[PDB]
Amino acid sequence: EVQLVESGGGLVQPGGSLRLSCTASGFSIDSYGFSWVRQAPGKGLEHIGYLTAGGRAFYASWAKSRSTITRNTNENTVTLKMNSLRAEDTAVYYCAKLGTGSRFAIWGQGTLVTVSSASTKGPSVFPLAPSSKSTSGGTAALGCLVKDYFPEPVTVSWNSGALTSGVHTFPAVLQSSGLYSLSSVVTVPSSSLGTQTYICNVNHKPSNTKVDKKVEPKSC
Amino acid sequence: DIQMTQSPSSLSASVGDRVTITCRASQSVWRNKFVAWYQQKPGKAPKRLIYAIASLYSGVPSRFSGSGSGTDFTLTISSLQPEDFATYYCVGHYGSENDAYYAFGQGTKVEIKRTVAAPSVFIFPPSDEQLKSGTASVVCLLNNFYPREAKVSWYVDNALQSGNSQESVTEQDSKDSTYSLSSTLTLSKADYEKHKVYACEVTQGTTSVTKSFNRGEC
Amino acid sequence: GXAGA
Repeated sequence: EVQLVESGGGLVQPGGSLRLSCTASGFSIDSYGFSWVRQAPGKGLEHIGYLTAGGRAFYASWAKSRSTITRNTNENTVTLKMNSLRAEDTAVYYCAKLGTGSRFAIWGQGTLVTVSSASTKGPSVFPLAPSSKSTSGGTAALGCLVKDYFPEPVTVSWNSGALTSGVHTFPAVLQSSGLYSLSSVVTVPSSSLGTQTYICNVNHKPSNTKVDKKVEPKSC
Repeated sequence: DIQMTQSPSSLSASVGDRVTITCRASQSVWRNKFVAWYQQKPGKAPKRLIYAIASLYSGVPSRFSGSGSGTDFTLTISSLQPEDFATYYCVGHYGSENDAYYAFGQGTKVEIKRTVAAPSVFIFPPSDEQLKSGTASVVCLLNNFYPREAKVSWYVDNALQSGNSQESVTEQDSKDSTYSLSSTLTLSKADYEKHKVYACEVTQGTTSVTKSFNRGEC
Repeated sequence: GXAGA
């Protein structure tokens, strides 16, 4: 059908540059004007610049000094280059025909660019152990603290996906150390703590690390 | 530069409610016509619903409609449905014959109203495993509460803590429309072991609930 | 149809 396939992205040291491209499928890149847009974690959408259908690039004032948007009619691509990047340029970056006044609209899938001097590192996964004795009316809370990994993202499942009810996996926070940390919890019956095994499965594809952590009740 | 503003930024509504979201541009949009409305759900890319102010894209429910002119535009949802709770963005095109720009509004988050619900509050000491490494993470869980607004405060030997905690909140639950919240107090192993009483206090309106442990006492 | 044309 019609697609806009986005590529590039990953890690950029502060002061470095990003290069992202989108390849059009089912239409000609020359036919339309395309924007670049970004979204920092938990924030709103932000316009970077626009390459008209005629091939002239204009930029949001905040982005003009560092940004270049070009197209390659031979390869059917559009491309964004930004240099002198800083931490606040960490965001999901999208190419898109926004379709504000025309019927055609299409977006790339988005790709994360993280701007940081941190080194890629898998998480340390510590237990949030439930007390053997409930103090909350017969339910127990347990989980795993997924600490000091970089970059985003991680996924967490419980018992290889068999336990989903009552699970809350929280958005990560960025620590002052530049590493991420998140917790994932589940509430269960405290009567199940003796019979049921609880294992969190933590995947960190950026560091090619998977951690499975059995969370056992706390004694005494 | 060019700037767009949506009102409100946050909206709580019930299924069946009529919803109106306004958007004002700092200057007239291209041809007084080039505004679209997008819908975005957590972890997903933005989906366009309306373009050219009032045109609906194929497959977009007719309960969505768009109006306005020049600098002012309005998204109307005639009867809010479960699949409509999401964040909505207006997006406008601007420029001249040798100028071309776009701007987004800040977004309007439409969440689902429900009964007040107090959190189940749990507090986790740092694991012995972690303490071996020289850091202590103390974790306070607020499980399945409403509304989202809540003040979490940490106390160590009855001393209010400040600056040494970070907090995260889930998106509204698909089933019961509540929120959950995780707050982590970070201390050195040394500091942790120089104190006994660790307490997480949750305040919502007229109620404060404080949950405590004493280090070493199971 | 867009600006800058």
